[PDB]
Amino acid sequence: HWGYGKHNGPEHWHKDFPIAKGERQSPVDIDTHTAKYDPSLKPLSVSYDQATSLRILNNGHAFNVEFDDSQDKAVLKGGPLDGTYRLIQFHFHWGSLDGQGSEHTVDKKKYAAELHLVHWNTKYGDFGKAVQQPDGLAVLGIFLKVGSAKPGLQKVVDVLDSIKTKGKSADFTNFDPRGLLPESLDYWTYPGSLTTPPLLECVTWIVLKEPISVSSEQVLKFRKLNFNGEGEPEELMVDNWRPAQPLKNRQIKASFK
Ligand SMILES: N#Cc1ccc(Cn2cncn2)cc1-c1ccc(OS(N)(=O)=O)c(Cl)c1
Ligand SMILES: [Zn+2]
Repeated sequence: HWGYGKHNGPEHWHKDFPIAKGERQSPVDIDTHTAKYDPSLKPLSVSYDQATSLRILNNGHAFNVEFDDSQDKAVLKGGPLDGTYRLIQFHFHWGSLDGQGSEHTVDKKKYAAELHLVHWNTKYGDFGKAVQQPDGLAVLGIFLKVGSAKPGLQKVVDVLDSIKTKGKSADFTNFDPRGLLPESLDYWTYPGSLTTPPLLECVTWIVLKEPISVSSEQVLKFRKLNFNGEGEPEELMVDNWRPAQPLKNRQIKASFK
């Protein structure tokens, strides 16, 4: 099945998932000088005070921190969004070296990693229904650069040893995603898709301008994860990012001057 290798990676996905070559694919390069400031964008509202994490898991593509989304406990609203989007999980994409790893790029610059906080439109009742809708999901993307450590990330990095290989999961309660946010909520936004199969074109992307800094030690621990299942030859979980896709008929809007 699909992956990030030479024989199953991004250039191959279109055979099983034709929408790979579709009209609103993600990620994209964000050209900062051509993005249009939009004064009609309401302020972004991130309400994670009641977020209830459950589990962390290695699915062979990334690691995933899963949340209890059975009530409106952690939601994203405002900005370009209509209605209420509920946090379901977060994951990251990262590189083998600090000069690559992000999926979105900013004037062609690649960051060391990118955080995706995934949310679904309540109006659709569940995630599975939401992904069949053009406004089904809102994914908050946050760039990571390597510099000072991110204290709020440490709890995640310390549990990664327990989910080394594909199919491993661990208890992961009481983790506060607010600890992963930068100071500014300035953002770019555009209509796009999931960056992995099934690549469904159901995402309103909200990408924050300001990166967070993580330490070399923190990102090194991401890179010790495995794509393989337990007992297989070790294949390091690195470079699990899709490259920038054609912008086609889309305008990227900016919340800031
Ligand atoms: N669809 C789906 C999905 C389902 C489950 C999980 C975690 N999981 C839980 N149990 C097993 N796996 C993650 C995703 C998932 C992956 C990539 C995505 O795309 S994206 N990168 O653009 O954020 C989006 Cl929007 C969602
Ligand atoms: Zn992602």
